[PDB]
Amino acid sequence: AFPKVATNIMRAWLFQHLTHPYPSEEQKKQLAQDTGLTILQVNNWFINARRRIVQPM
Amino acid sequence: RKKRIPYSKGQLRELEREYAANKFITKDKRRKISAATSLSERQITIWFQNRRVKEKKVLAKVK
DNA sequence: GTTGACAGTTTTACGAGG
DNA sequence: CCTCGTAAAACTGTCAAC
Repeated sequence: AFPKVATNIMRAWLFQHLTHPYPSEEQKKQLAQDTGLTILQVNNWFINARRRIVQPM
Repeated sequence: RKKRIPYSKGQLRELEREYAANKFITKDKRRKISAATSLSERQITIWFQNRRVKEKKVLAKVK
């Protein structure tokens, strides 16, 4: 598991931007900062999130 | 370069709809598509260019 | 029952060269 | 504006490790 705080942050971002859930490169710097995850990890999270959470909506 | 943007399924659905009618776009339809999709005339010129690329490699065929 | 990861693939976006 | 090769952001299929 990722740390739960890193999840919450990205999920809160994800749901805030449901209609276009694609962070800008700058936004990825920031989420990776706040989470302590790497930029790859943030990218993989949103890839997996988009097909695992968004598309069902 | 300014980061690429995946098109909505509503958008894509439109293109293919017209691409199925003919594989090269006219200037009038390019305008109507652009209005319909909220996409630049350039973006759809390039989309059709890339769409034909894909079809040309579905010539496969001996598989 | 989910989840993070990644090799392999598809999708936007450009310039080269015509 | 076409066909082309190229890049690189995002997706697909997959699976051990939760």
